[PDB]
Amino acid sequence: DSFVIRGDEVRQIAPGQTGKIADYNYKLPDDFTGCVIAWNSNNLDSK
Amino acid sequence: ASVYAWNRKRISNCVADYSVLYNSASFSTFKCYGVSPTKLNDLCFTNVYA
Repeated sequence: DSFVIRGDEVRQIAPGQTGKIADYNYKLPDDFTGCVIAWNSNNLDSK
Repeated sequence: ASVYAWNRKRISNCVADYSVLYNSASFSTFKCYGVSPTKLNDLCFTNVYA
């Protein structure tokens, strides 16, 4: 799964984590198996 | 108030929507103990001290 998010909101991307993106538009399973990889892309994706 | 002499407000006789706090981007942390912040609207108390 590939997307851009605000750097503060990366916390929401887990099993058991809580917040508006975890509630609405990117819920992971409560028993998710796998890896979350995130990095700053300001030089690529800001304007 | 200054942390040597911190100020305690009693909250009583009222309704609080804790989502108005917890949904805000303004807070650098919101760590909770004995309760989870998502549950606080479903639950109630004798008093709250801030």
